[PDB]
Amino acid sequence: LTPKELLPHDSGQEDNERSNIKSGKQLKSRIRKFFASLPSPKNDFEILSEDEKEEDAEIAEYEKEEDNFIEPPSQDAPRVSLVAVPLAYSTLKNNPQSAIDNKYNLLVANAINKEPHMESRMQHITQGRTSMKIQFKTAMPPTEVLLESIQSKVESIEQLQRKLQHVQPLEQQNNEMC
Amino acid sequence: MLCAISGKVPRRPVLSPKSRTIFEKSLLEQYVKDTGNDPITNEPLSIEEIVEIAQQASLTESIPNLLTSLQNEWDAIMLENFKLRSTLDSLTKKLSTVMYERDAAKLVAAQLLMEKNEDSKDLPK
Amino acid sequence: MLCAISGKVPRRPVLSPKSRTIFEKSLLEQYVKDTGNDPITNEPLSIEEIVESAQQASLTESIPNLLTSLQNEWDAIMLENFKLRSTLDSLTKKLSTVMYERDAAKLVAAQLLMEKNEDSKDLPKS
Amino acid sequence: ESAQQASLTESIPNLLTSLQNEWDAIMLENFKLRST
Amino acid sequence: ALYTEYLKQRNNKKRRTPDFNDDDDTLFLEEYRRKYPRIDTSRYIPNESSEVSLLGIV
Repeated sequence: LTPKELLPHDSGQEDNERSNIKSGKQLKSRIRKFFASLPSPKNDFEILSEDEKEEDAEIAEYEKEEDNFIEPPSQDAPRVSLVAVPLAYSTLKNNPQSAIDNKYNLLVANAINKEPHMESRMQHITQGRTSMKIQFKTAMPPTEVLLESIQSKVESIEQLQRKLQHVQPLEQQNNEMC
Repeated sequence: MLCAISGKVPRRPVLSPKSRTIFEKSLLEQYVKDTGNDPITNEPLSIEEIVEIAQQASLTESIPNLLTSLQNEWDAIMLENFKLRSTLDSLTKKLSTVMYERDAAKLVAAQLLMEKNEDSKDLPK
Repeated sequence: MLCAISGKVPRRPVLSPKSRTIFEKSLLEQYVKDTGNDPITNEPLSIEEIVESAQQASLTESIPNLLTSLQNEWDAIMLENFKLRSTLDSLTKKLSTVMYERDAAKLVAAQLLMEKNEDSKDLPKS
Repeated sequence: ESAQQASLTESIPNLLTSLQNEWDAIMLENFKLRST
Repeated sequence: ALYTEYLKQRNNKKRRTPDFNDDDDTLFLEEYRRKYPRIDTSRYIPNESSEVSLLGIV
């Protein structure tokens, strides 16, 4: 028994296995793809599911870390969450049609709320005032960096365009005299 | 009748062979020059794969009004494009709030089954 | 601006009427005196077929180029809608399955809060 | 059976200011040409 | 008629005119300004990528 650079490869593989269990079992939504902290909105939404809404609001404030962070004693989850996902999948053509009909009703509800809008008006002009600050300063930088380079060659272009209107006017009186 | 990229009535339609879809020659070429793929089915397709496949002229009305008509339609299309983008970001945002509560509820089910397992031990004693 | 045979800047351009391509006169004349043909498409072409009014023109600048510009504006905006429409059919398809598994799991949560409280109601009375 | 036109740095104007000047210059020239 | 009168048909300069804290039709006007700025930044981004080179070849 003589190990050499094997316990270092085994400690690296054990550390690579432990990082794979921590990254997968951290959060389902945070790891996949894509909020402001608000304890007043969790207090206002108490009066909903009225038990699960407060469980999901405290879970959103804990994973994000007027904001206090308390419990990361929640997410060793990886074996208990696998049994919970397999038990819920067993309890869950007809189901595919009932999901497509409810998706069309939610799409019609999304098209009706947008149609009624087109308080909320003051936020859109302030987002435009942020855009008119950002884009037009980016426009004035891209214009003046261009106009230092293009207006020199615009004069190279436009004065050579003016040579064409005199070469055409000398061509017609010469063709008339020819 | 409709190109399934922009929805215009196609004036030089081309059909893709990898997926059954009649596109427009200009719009499908810009997609293929970006990435060599089919916009519907994401299958590997090229420009030479396309097979180049009703015309009714609009007669609007009985010219300065047609200037302001064009001004209104570009004004409407810019808003009919903008409203469909903020709707996309908010339905993805409201889908995200459902994904947190789906994973938070299956953690609350773990403590509730423990209370049932603790109770089943006590009922047997 | 270029001659298709040599690659230089032609000082006497002549355009052929069998394959439209701007050739230099002294180069293409030698090509025609070699064999009576057009060098690109190998179709028959003579020296009189190669050729070097009143309406004055102006340079192509930013009416016609303005109309073709607004084609580019809208054909690009049409692709911008497809990036949106294809992403909407992915998020709403994922929302239909997420709201379904939420509706299917909340019936189990409603039964576990019943069963774990009923088992607490049963055990404490005994 | 390529030409390049450099669009201006200040390219609203293509709808408003450029398009009015194209149909002004078309209108005034042909009328002056009928006068010619 | 336009050349004989010497008068030009007026274009819409309403997008320059828009103002904050106004009604629902003007809410359409300010969102129109946002779509025009995003298009203007996209049009300016193509010119920057091209460089003078494009003005040079013409």
